[PDB]
Amino acid sequence: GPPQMSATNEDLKTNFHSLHNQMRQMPMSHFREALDAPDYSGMRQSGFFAMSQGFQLESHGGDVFMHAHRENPQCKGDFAGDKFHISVQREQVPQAFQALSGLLFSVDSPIDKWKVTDMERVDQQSRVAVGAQFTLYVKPDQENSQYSASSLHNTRQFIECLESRLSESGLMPGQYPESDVHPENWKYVSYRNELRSGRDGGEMQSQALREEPFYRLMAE
Repeated sequence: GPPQMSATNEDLKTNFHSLHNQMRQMPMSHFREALDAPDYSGMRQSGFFAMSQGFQLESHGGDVFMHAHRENPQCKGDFAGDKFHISVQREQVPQAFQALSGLLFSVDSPIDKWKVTDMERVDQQSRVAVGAQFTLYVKPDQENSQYSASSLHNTRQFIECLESRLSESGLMPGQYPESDVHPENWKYVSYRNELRSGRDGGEMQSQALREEPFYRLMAE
């Protein structure tokens, strides 16, 4: 049948014009970076359970990622499939983690949940090893699983801050995953929606992803 519908996405369609025009009127976001965050190797030692800046940390023998999620989420909506990846050069993941940890653990971050690949365990030729070493899960902020204009703006601003920190910290871009799409002005970040694309998809799903209302709000 057709692609999987979501109430979150239908609301974005209904309110598309209003949403992007409200966003354009908002001033820059202000993200206070976390000091005292774990480093990359330390986050590997989270094992069963560790904490930093109100994020629960996990890294144990089951899969090849290390995970962070807020004990108390700021976004109250249900996940609606929107996610970002961040791609850096394969050998630079620990340095990228150091450059991004201020933002990823920030009290002001709009991202409640994310993971980074464990480069000691991953298949070195994997799509999440040569790029997409960070995965960020976006959730609508409202309890009704709708995105507010404010939250959309903060998310877009956050992605632009991740890009700026990576660039000015001297990170080289990695290989973007074929599954995702990105605009010319994102050198590290890319996007897909879980409900309406696959991780094993490629160019055949590019146009559909570029048409996702959430993506258009982030990129157009």
